[PDB]
Amino acid sequence: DFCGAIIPDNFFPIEKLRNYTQMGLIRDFAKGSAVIMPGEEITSMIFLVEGKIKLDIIFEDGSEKLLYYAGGNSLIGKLYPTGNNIYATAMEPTRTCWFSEKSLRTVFRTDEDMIFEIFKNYLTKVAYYARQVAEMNTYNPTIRILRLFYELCSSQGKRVGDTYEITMPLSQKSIGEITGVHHVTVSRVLACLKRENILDKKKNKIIVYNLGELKHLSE
Amino acid sequence: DFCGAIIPDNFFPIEKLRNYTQMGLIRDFAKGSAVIMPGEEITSMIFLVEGKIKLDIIFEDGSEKLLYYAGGNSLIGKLYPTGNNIYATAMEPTRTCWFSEKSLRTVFRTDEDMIFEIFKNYLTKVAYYARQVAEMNTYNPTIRILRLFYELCSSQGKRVGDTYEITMPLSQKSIGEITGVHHVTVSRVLACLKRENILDKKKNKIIVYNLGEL
Ligand SMILES: O=C(O)Cc1ccc(O)c(Cl)c1
Ligand SMILES: O=C(O)Cc1ccc(O)c(Cl)c1
Ligand SMILES: O=C(O)Cc1ccc(O)c(Cl)c1
Repeated sequence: DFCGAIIPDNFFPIEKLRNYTQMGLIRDFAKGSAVIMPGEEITSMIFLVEGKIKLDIIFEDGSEKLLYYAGGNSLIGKLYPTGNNIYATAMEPTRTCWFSEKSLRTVFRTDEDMIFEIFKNYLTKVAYYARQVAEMNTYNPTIRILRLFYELCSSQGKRVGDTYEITMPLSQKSIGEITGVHHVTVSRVLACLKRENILDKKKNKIIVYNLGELKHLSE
Repeated sequence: DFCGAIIPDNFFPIEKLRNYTQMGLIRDFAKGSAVIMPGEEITSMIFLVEGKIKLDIIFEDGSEKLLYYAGGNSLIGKLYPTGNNIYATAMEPTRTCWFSEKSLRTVFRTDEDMIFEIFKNYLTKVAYYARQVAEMNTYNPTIRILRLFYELCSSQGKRVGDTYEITMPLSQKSIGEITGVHHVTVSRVLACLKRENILDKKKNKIIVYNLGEL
Protein backbone atom coordinates (compact mmCIF):
# COMPACT_ATOMS: atom_id res chain seq x y z
CA ASP A 1 0.00 0.00 0.00
CA PHE A 2 2.91 2.18 0.86
CA CYS A 3 2.97 5.22 -1.50
CA GLY A 4 6.43 6.68 -0.61
CA ALA A 5 9.31 7.21 -3.04
CA ILE A 6 12.78 8.53 -2.29
CA ILE A 7 13.97 8.90 -5.85
CA PRO A 8 11.94 9.56 -9.03
CA ASP A 9 12.60 6.14 -10.55
CA ASN A 10 10.23 3.16 -10.81
CA PHE A 11 7.30 4.86 -9.14
CA PHE A 12 4.86 2.35 -7.71
CA PRO A 13 5.01 -0.43 -10.37
CA ILE A 14 1.88 -2.33 -11.40
CA GLU A 15 3.03 -5.72 -12.74
CA LYS A 16 -0.57 -6.87 -12.92
CA LEU A 17 -1.35 -4.57 -15.89
CA ARG A 18 0.54 -7.20 -17.84
CA ASN A 19 -2.63 -9.22 -17.62
CA TYR A 20 -4.60 -6.55 -19.59
CA THR A 21 -2.23 -5.51 -22.36
CA GLN A 22 -4.43 -7.06 -25.08
CA MET A 23 -6.95 -4.38 -24.14
CA GLY A 24 -4.44 -1.66 -25.07
CA LEU A 25 -2.08 -1.02 -27.96
CA ILE A 26 1.48 -2.39 -28.04
CA ARG A 27 3.96 0.19 -29.25
CA ASP A 28 7.69 -0.42 -29.39
CA PHE A 29 10.53 2.16 -29.23
CA ALA A 30 14.17 1.82 -30.26
CA LYS A 31 16.90 3.18 -28.04
CA GLY A 32 17.02 6.98 -28.37
CA SER A 33 13.57 7.25 -29.93
CA ALA A 34 10.75 9.54 -28.57
CA VAL A 35 7.96 7.79 -26.59
CA ILE A 36 6.46 11.27 -26.20
CA MET A 37 7.52 13.84 -28.73
CA PRO A 38 7.83 17.44 -27.57
CA GLY A 39 4.49 19.18 -28.21
CA GLU A 40 2.63 15.91 -28.59
CA GLU A 41 -0.73 15.65 -26.94
CA ILE A 42 -0.98 12.38 -25.05
CA THR A 43 -4.35 11.00 -23.94
CA SER A 44 -3.38 7.50 -22.88
CA MET A 45 -1.81 5.79 -19.88
CA ILE A 46 1.43 4.32 -21.00
CA PHE A 47 2.42 1.09 -19.41
CA LEU A 48 6.03 0.01 -19.69
CA VAL A 49 6.10 -3.72 -20.40
CA GLU A 50 9.93 -3.79 -20.63
CA GLY A 51 12.67 -1.27 -21.24
CA LYS A 52 13.53 2.13 -19.85
CA ILE A 53 12.25 5.62 -20.43
CA LYS A 54 13.53 9.06 -19.31
CA LEU A 55 10.69 11.53 -19.01
CA ASP A 56 11.49 15.26 -19.03
CA ILE A 57 9.63 18.54 -18.98
CA ILE A 58 10.41 21.26 -21.49
CA PHE A 59 9.62 24.92 -20.76
CA GLU A 60 8.62 27.70 -23.15
CA ASP A 61 12.29 28.77 -23.71
CA GLY A 62 13.43 25.16 -24.63
CA SER A 63 14.92 24.51 -21.21
CA GLU A 64 14.57 20.82 -20.25
CA LYS A 65 14.42 19.06 -16.85
CA LEU A 66 14.19 15.49 -15.67
CA LEU A 67 10.84 14.44 -14.17
CA TYR A 68 11.49 10.76 -13.70
CA TYR A 69 12.88 7.48 -14.95
CA ALA A 70 10.59 4.55 -15.64
CA GLY A 71 11.35 0.83 -16.20
CA GLY A 72 9.42 -2.49 -16.47
CA ASN A 73 5.91 -2.23 -14.89
CA SER A 74 5.97 1.54 -14.63
CA LEU A 75 2.98 3.61 -15.69
CA ILE A 76 2.92 7.00 -17.36
CA GLY A 77 -0.32 8.54 -16.14
CA LYS A 78 -0.92 11.06 -18.95
CA LEU A 79 -4.50 10.19 -19.74
CA TYR A 80 -5.66 13.85 -20.10
CA PRO A 81 -4.04 17.10 -21.22
CA THR A 82 -2.02 18.83 -18.53
CA GLY A 83 -0.57 22.01 -20.04
CA ASN A 84 3.01 20.64 -19.65
CA ASN A 85 5.22 19.81 -22.62
CA ILE A 86 6.72 16.33 -21.97
CA TYR A 87 9.53 14.68 -23.80
CA ALA A 88 9.93 10.95 -23.07
CA THR A 89 12.70 8.93 -24.72
CA ALA A 90 13.55 5.24 -24.82
CA MET A 91 16.93 4.58 -23.15
CA GLU A 92 16.98 1.04 -24.45
CA PRO A 93 14.66 -1.04 -26.67
CA THR A 94 11.25 -0.53 -24.97
CA ARG A 95 7.87 -2.19 -25.27
CA THR A 96 4.89 -0.18 -24.08
CA CYS A 97 1.13 -0.67 -23.90
CA TRP A 98 -0.96 2.40 -24.42
CA PHE A 99 -4.34 2.50 -22.69
CA SER A 100 -7.02 4.94 -23.78
CA GLU A 101 -9.80 5.96 -21.49
CA LYS A 102 -12.14 3.45 -23.23
CA SER A 103 -9.64 0.62 -22.91
CA LEU A 104 -9.19 1.43 -19.21
CA ARG A 105 -13.00 1.10 -18.74
CA THR A 106 -12.67 -2.46 -20.06
CA VAL A 107 -9.76 -3.11 -17.69
CA PHE A 108 -11.72 -1.93 -14.60
CA ARG A 109 -14.83 -3.85 -15.69
CA THR A 110 -12.70 -7.02 -15.64
CA ASP A 111 -10.67 -6.25 -12.53
CA GLU A 112 -11.81 -3.53 -10.11
CA ASP A 113 -8.51 -3.80 -8.20
CA MET A 114 -6.63 -2.20 -11.12
CA ILE A 115 -8.39 1.06 -10.24
CA PHE A 116 -6.72 1.14 -6.83
CA GLU A 117 -3.26 0.19 -8.09
CA ILE A 118 -3.43 3.19 -10.44
CA PHE A 119 -4.56 5.47 -7.54
CA LYS A 120 -1.44 4.18 -5.62
CA ASN A 121 0.75 5.08 -8.60
CA TYR A 122 -0.71 8.59 -8.85
CA LEU A 123 -0.50 9.15 -5.13
CA THR A 124 3.13 8.08 -5.06
CA LYS A 125 3.90 10.74 -7.64
CA VAL A 126 1.94 13.52 -5.90
CA ALA A 127 3.58 12.76 -2.51
CA TYR A 128 7.04 12.65 -4.09
CA TYR A 129 6.82 16.00 -6.04
CA ALA A 130 4.84 17.90 -3.37
CA ARG A 131 7.38 16.86 -0.73
CA GLN A 132 10.25 17.79 -3.10
CA VAL A 133 8.99 21.32 -3.63
CA ALA A 134 8.58 21.80 0.13
CA GLU A 135 12.03 20.32 0.83
CA MET A 136 13.63 22.62 -1.81
CA ASN A 137 12.01 25.56 0.01
CA THR A 138 13.26 24.33 3.41
CA TYR A 139 16.73 22.76 3.18
CA ASN A 140 19.80 23.96 1.49
CA PRO A 141 21.59 22.01 -1.25
CA THR A 142 24.09 20.12 0.90
CA ILE A 143 21.36 19.16 3.36
CA ARG A 144 19.14 17.82 0.55
CA ILE A 145 21.93 15.53 -0.61
CA LEU A 146 22.52 14.29 2.93
CA ARG A 147 18.77 13.82 3.53
CA LEU A 148 18.68 11.79 0.25
CA PHE A 149 21.49 9.40 1.26
CA TYR A 150 20.06 9.03 4.80
CA GLU A 151 16.55 8.26 3.55
CA LEU A 152 17.92 5.87 0.94
CA CYS A 153 20.01 3.95 3.57
CA SER A 154 17.15 4.01 6.02
CA SER A 155 14.90 2.51 3.27
CA GLN A 156 17.19 0.24 1.23
CA GLY A 157 20.29 -0.21 3.39
CA LYS A 158 21.18 -3.89 3.91
CA ARG A 159 23.43 -4.68 6.87
CA VAL A 160 26.71 -6.13 5.47
CA GLY A 161 29.03 -6.57 8.42
CA ASP A 162 29.70 -3.19 10.00
CA THR A 163 28.16 -1.23 7.16
CA TYR A 164 24.94 -0.78 5.24
CA GLU A 165 25.00 -1.43 1.50
CA ILE A 166 22.64 0.30 -0.86
CA THR A 167 22.77 -1.77 -3.99
CA MET A 168 22.01 0.74 -6.78
CA PRO A 169 23.84 2.72 -9.46
CA LEU A 170 23.22 6.38 -8.51
CA SER A 171 25.52 8.61 -10.60
CA GLN A 172 26.66 12.03 -9.55
CA LYS A 173 24.75 13.38 -12.60
CA SER A 174 21.50 11.73 -11.39
CA ILE A 175 21.90 13.02 -7.78
CA GLY A 176 22.25 16.50 -9.29
CA GLU A 177 19.16 16.00 -11.46
CA ILE A 178 17.22 14.71 -8.43
CA THR A 179 18.35 17.17 -5.76
CA GLY A 180 18.63 20.16 -8.11
CA VAL A 181 22.16 20.73 -6.83
CA HIS A 182 24.94 21.82 -9.22
CA HIS A 183 27.72 19.39 -10.05
CA VAL A 184 30.64 20.98 -8.07
CA THR A 185 28.60 20.90 -4.83
CA VAL A 186 27.61 17.24 -5.55
CA SER A 187 31.31 16.39 -6.09
CA ARG A 188 32.44 18.28 -2.97
CA VAL A 189 29.80 16.64 -0.68
CA LEU A 190 30.43 13.15 -1.97
CA ALA A 191 34.14 13.66 -1.53
CA CYS A 192 33.72 14.83 2.10
CA LEU A 193 31.48 11.95 3.02
CA LYS A 194 34.12 9.56 1.76
CA ARG A 195 37.08 11.46 3.39
CA GLU A 196 35.14 11.53 6.69
CA ASN A 197 34.48 7.76 6.48
CA ILE A 198 30.75 8.26 6.45
CA LEU A 199 29.80 6.95 2.99
CA ASP A 200 31.43 5.97 -0.29
CA LYS A 201 29.23 6.63 -3.29
CA LYS A 202 30.70 4.16 -5.78
CA LYS A 203 29.54 3.39 -9.36
CA ASN A 204 27.42 0.27 -8.67
CA LYS A 205 26.96 0.67 -4.86
CA ILE A 206 26.71 3.08 -1.91
CA ILE A 207 28.37 1.91 1.27
CA VAL A 208 27.37 3.67 4.49
CA TYR A 209 30.11 3.32 7.09
CA ASN A 210 28.50 5.48 9.73
CA LEU A 211 24.77 5.93 9.37
CA GLY A 212 24.42 7.68 12.73
CA GLU A 213 26.86 10.43 11.80
CA LEU A 214 25.10 10.69 8.13
CA LYS A 215 21.84 11.21 10.10
CA HIS A 216 23.44 13.72 12.43
CA LEU A 217 25.01 15.75 9.57
CA SER A 218 21.70 15.59 7.56
CA GLU A 219 20.19 17.47 10.51
CA ASP B 1 -10.74 17.15 -18.94
CA PHE B 2 -8.08 19.85 -18.69
CA CYS B 3 -5.64 18.91 -15.91
CA GLY B 4 -3.56 22.15 -15.70
CA ALA B 5 -3.40 24.45 -12.61
CA ILE B 6 -1.46 27.68 -12.06
CA ILE B 7 -2.25 28.16 -8.35
CA PRO B 8 -2.32 25.28 -5.78
CA ASP B 9 -5.89 26.11 -4.89
CA ASN B 10 -9.04 24.23 -5.84
CA PHE B 11 -7.34 21.52 -7.85
CA PHE B 12 -9.74 19.79 -10.25
CA PRO B 13 -13.15 19.94 -8.43
CA ILE B 14 -15.45 16.96 -8.66
CA GLU B 15 -18.87 18.42 -8.00
CA LYS B 16 -20.48 15.05 -8.86
CA LEU B 17 -19.16 13.32 -5.74
CA ARG B 18 -21.99 15.28 -4.03
CA ASN B 19 -24.20 12.50 -5.45
CA TYR B 20 -22.38 9.70 -3.48
CA THR B 21 -21.59 11.18 -0.09
CA GLN B 22 -24.19 8.85 1.54
CA MET B 23 -21.63 6.12 0.68
CA GLY B 24 -18.99 7.77 2.82
CA LEU B 25 -18.78 9.20 6.31
CA ILE B 26 -19.77 12.89 6.89
CA ARG B 27 -17.47 14.72 9.29
CA ASP B 28 -17.78 18.40 10.18
CA PHE B 29 -15.01 20.64 11.45
CA ALA B 30 -15.20 24.03 13.15
CA LYS B 31 -12.96 26.86 12.01
CA GLY B 32 -9.43 26.32 13.29
CA SER B 33 -9.94 22.56 13.79
CA ALA B 34 -7.67 19.91 12.35
CA VAL B 35 -9.16 17.88 9.44
CA ILE B 36 -5.86 16.02 9.41
CA MET B 37 -3.86 16.16 12.63
CA PRO B 38 -0.15 16.25 12.47
CA GLY B 39 1.07 12.65 12.61
CA GLU B 40 -2.34 11.19 11.76
CA GLU B 41 -2.42 8.11 9.46
CA ILE B 42 -5.05 8.96 6.80
CA THR B 43 -6.44 6.06 4.69
CA SER B 44 -9.40 7.83 3.13
CA MET B 45 -10.12 10.12 0.32
CA ILE B 46 -11.63 13.25 1.84
CA PHE B 47 -14.20 15.17 -0.21
CA LEU B 48 -14.90 18.82 0.70
CA VAL B 49 -18.65 19.31 0.57
CA GLU B 50 -18.46 23.01 1.67
CA GLY B 51 -15.87 25.16 3.44
CA LYS B 52 -12.13 25.67 3.08
CA ILE B 53 -8.98 23.78 4.17
CA LYS B 54 -5.33 24.72 4.17
CA LEU B 55 -3.19 21.61 3.71
CA ASP B 56 0.49 21.61 4.79
CA ILE B 57 3.44 19.25 5.05
CA ILE B 58 5.48 19.03 8.28
CA PHE B 59 9.05 17.90 8.39
CA GLU B 60 10.77 15.99 11.15
CA ASP B 61 12.16 19.23 12.68
CA GLY B 62 8.62 20.64 12.85
CA SER B 63 9.08 23.10 9.95
CA GLU B 64 6.04 23.46 7.85
CA LYS B 65 5.08 24.34 4.26
CA LEU B 66 1.88 24.86 2.32
CA LEU B 67 0.93 22.14 -0.12
CA TYR B 68 -2.47 23.54 -1.16
CA TYR B 69 -5.76 25.21 -0.42
CA ALA B 70 -9.03 23.41 -0.97
CA GLY B 71 -12.65 24.53 -1.19
CA GLY B 72 -16.05 23.07 -2.07
CA ASN B 73 -15.86 19.99 -4.30
CA SER B 74 -12.12 19.55 -3.71
CA LEU B 75 -10.68 16.12 -3.01
CA ILE B 76 -7.85 15.11 -0.67
CA GLY B 77 -6.42 11.97 -2.20
CA LYS B 78 -4.79 10.39 0.84
CA LEU B 79 -6.16 6.81 0.46
CA TYR B 80 -2.95 5.13 1.45
CA PRO B 81 0.17 6.01 3.52
CA THR B 82 2.75 8.22 1.82
CA GLY B 83 5.45 8.79 4.39
CA ASN B 84 4.60 12.51 4.57
CA ASN B 85 3.37 14.21 7.69
CA ILE B 86 0.33 16.28 6.67
CA TYR B 87 -1.56 18.90 8.63
CA ALA B 88 -4.85 20.13 7.19
CA THR B 89 -6.96 22.79 8.99
CA ALA B 90 -10.52 24.15 8.47
CA MET B 91 -10.19 27.86 7.61
CA GLU B 92 -13.96 28.24 8.01
CA PRO B 93 -16.66 25.81 9.10
CA THR B 94 -16.22 22.83 6.80
CA ARG B 95 -18.24 19.72 5.93
CA THR B 96 -16.21 16.81 4.70
CA CYS B 97 -17.05 13.31 3.45
CA TRP B 98 -14.49 10.57 4.07
CA PHE B 99 -14.32 7.76 1.58
CA SER B 100 -12.54 4.53 2.64
CA GLU B 101 -11.24 2.11 -0.01
CA LYS B 102 -14.31 0.03 0.71
CA SER B 103 -16.77 2.80 0.16
CA LEU B 104 -14.97 3.93 -3.06
CA ARG B 105 -15.53 0.38 -4.42
CA THR B 106 -19.26 0.91 -3.77
CA VAL B 107 -19.12 4.31 -5.49
CA PHE B 108 -17.33 2.82 -8.57
CA ARG B 109 -19.70 -0.20 -8.79
CA THR B 110 -22.55 2.46 -8.96
CA ASP B 111 -20.89 5.02 -11.30
CA GLU B 112 -17.75 4.09 -13.21
CA ASP B 113 -17.24 7.73 -14.33
CA MET B 114 -16.12 8.71 -10.82
CA ILE B 115 -12.89 6.68 -11.24
CA PHE B 116 -11.87 9.00 -14.12
CA GLU B 117 -12.73 12.17 -12.28
CA ILE B 118 -10.47 11.01 -9.51
CA PHE B 119 -7.65 10.26 -12.06
CA LYS B 120 -8.15 13.85 -13.37
CA ASN B 121 -7.79 15.22 -9.89
CA TYR B 122 -4.61 13.24 -9.20
CA LEU B 123 -3.16 14.07 -12.60
CA THR B 124 -3.72 17.82 -12.01
CA LYS B 125 -1.78 17.44 -8.75
CA VAL B 126 1.18 15.53 -10.29
CA ALA B 127 1.36 18.05 -13.20
CA TYR B 128 1.37 20.98 -10.79
CA TYR B 129 4.10 19.77 -8.38
CA ALA B 130 6.29 18.17 -11.03
CA ARG B 131 6.32 21.37 -13.09
CA GLN B 132 7.10 23.32 -9.94
CA VAL B 133 10.10 21.17 -9.03
CA ALA B 134 11.51 21.65 -12.53
CA GLU B 135 10.63 25.32 -12.52
CA MET B 136 12.53 25.77 -9.23
CA ASN B 137 15.59 24.06 -10.81
CA THR B 138 15.46 26.34 -13.90
CA TYR B 139 14.37 29.87 -12.83
CA ASN B 140 15.51 32.17 -10.04
CA PRO B 141 13.00 33.46 -7.42
CA THR B 142 12.24 36.76 -9.13
CA ILE B 143 11.63 35.10 -12.53
CA ARG B 144 9.17 32.68 -10.84
CA ILE B 145 7.13 35.59 -9.52
CA LEU B 146 7.08 37.14 -13.06
CA ARG B 147 6.09 33.76 -14.57
CA LEU B 148 3.29 33.40 -12.04
CA PHE B 149 1.84 36.75 -13.13
CA TYR B 150 2.21 36.16 -16.90
CA GLU B 151 0.64 32.70 -16.81
CA LEU B 152 -2.22 34.03 -14.66
CA CYS B 153 -2.94 36.85 -17.10
CA SER B 154 -2.99 34.76 -20.29
CA SER B 155 -5.32 32.11 -18.78
CA GLN B 156 -7.63 34.29 -16.59
CA GLY B 157 -6.95 37.93 -17.58
CA LYS B 158 -9.90 39.63 -19.30
CA ARG B 159 -8.86 42.15 -21.95
CA VAL B 160 -10.38 45.40 -20.56
CA GLY B 161 -9.37 48.46 -22.59
CA ASP B 162 -5.64 49.23 -22.76
CA THR B 163 -4.82 47.07 -19.71
CA TYR B 164 -5.31 43.45 -18.57
CA GLU B 165 -7.43 42.72 -15.46
CA ILE B 166 -7.33 39.47 -13.46
CA THR B 167 -10.19 39.26 -10.94
CA MET B 168 -8.86 37.30 -7.89
CA PRO B 169 -7.59 37.67 -4.27
CA LEU B 170 -3.85 36.84 -4.44
CA SER B 171 -2.04 38.13 -1.35
CA GLN B 172 1.71 38.87 -1.14
CA LYS B 173 1.99 36.15 1.54
CA SER B 174 0.42 33.52 -0.72
CA ILE B 175 2.49 34.67 -3.73
CA GLY B 176 5.52 33.78 -1.55
CA GLU B 177 4.07 30.45 -0.33
CA ILE B 178 3.45 29.45 -4.00
CA THR B 179 6.72 30.60 -5.55
CA GLY B 180 8.90 29.61 -2.58
CA VAL B 181 10.11 33.20 -2.31
CA HIS B 182 10.89 35.16 0.88
CA HIS B 183 8.56 38.04 1.75
CA VAL B 184 11.21 40.76 1.21
CA THR B 185 11.96 39.58 -2.38
CA VAL B 186 8.26 39.43 -3.18
CA SER B 187 7.76 43.04 -1.90
CA ARG B 188 10.89 44.34 -3.67
CA VAL B 189 9.66 42.70 -6.93
CA LEU B 190 6.01 43.75 -6.71
CA ALA B 191 6.75 47.41 -5.68
CA CYS B 192 9.08 47.42 -8.70
CA LEU B 193 6.43 46.20 -11.15
CA LYS B 194 4.00 48.95 -10.01
CA ARG B 195 6.69 51.68 -10.09
CA GLU B 196 7.69 50.64 -13.67
CA ASN B 197 3.99 50.69 -14.77
CA ILE B 198 3.64 46.93 -15.50
CA LEU B 199 1.52 45.28 -12.72
CA ASP B 200 -0.54 46.48 -9.78
CA LYS B 201 -1.24 43.82 -7.10
CA LYS B 202 -4.06 45.63 -5.28
CA LYS B 203 -6.15 43.76 -2.65
CA ASN B 204 -8.91 42.29 -4.80
CA LYS B 205 -7.63 42.72 -8.37
CA ILE B 206 -4.46 42.50 -10.52
CA ILE B 207 -3.97 45.18 -13.21
CA VAL B 208 -1.39 44.44 -15.93
CA TYR B 209 -0.62 47.65 -17.82
CA ASN B 210 1.95 45.94 -20.12
CA LEU B 211 1.69 42.16 -20.81
CA GLY B 212 4.29 42.26 -23.62
CA GLU B 213 6.79 43.60 -21.07
CA LEU B 214 5.69 40.84 -18.71
O1 LIG C 1 11.75 -5.34 -26.12
C1 LIG C 1 10.85 -6.03 -26.66
O2 LIG C 1 9.98 -6.60 -25.97
C2 LIG C 1 10.79 -6.14 -28.16
C3 LIG C 1 11.40 -4.92 -28.78
C4 LIG C 1 10.89 -3.70 -28.56
C5 LIG C 1 11.34 -2.64 -29.03
C6 LIG C 1 12.49 -2.60 -29.91
O3 LIG C 1 13.13 -1.49 -30.51
C7 LIG C 1 13.02 -3.97 -30.07
CL1 LIG C 1 14.47 -4.09 -30.99
C8 LIG C 1 12.48 -5.05 -29.52
O1 LIG D 1 2.17 15.14 -18.07
C1 LIG D 1 2.36 15.87 -17.06
O2 LIG D 1 2.13 17.10 -17.08
C2 LIG D 1 2.94 15.34 -15.78
C3 LIG D 1 3.04 13.84 -15.66
C4 LIG D 1 4.03 13.16 -16.31
C5 LIG D 1 4.15 11.88 -16.26
C6 LIG D 1 3.24 11.04 -15.45
O3 LIG D 1 3.35 9.66 -15.28
C7 LIG D 1 2.20 11.87 -14.76
CL1 LIG D 1 1.01 11.07 -13.83
C8 LIG D 1 2.12 13.22 -14.92
O1 LIG E 1 -0.28 12.85 1.60
C1 LIG E 1 0.69 13.22 0.96
O2 LIG E 1 1.79 12.70 1.18
C2 LIG E 1 0.61 14.26 -0.13
C3 LIG E 1 -0.80 14.53 -0.62
C4 LIG E 1 -1.52 15.45 0.05
C5 LIG E 1 -2.72 15.74 -0.25
C6 LIG E 1 -3.42 15.17 -1.40
O3 LIG E 1 -4.76 15.47 -1.85
C7 LIG E 1 -2.57 14.15 -2.12
CL1 LIG E 1 -3.30 13.37 -3.53
C8 LIG E 1 -1.29 13.88 -1.72
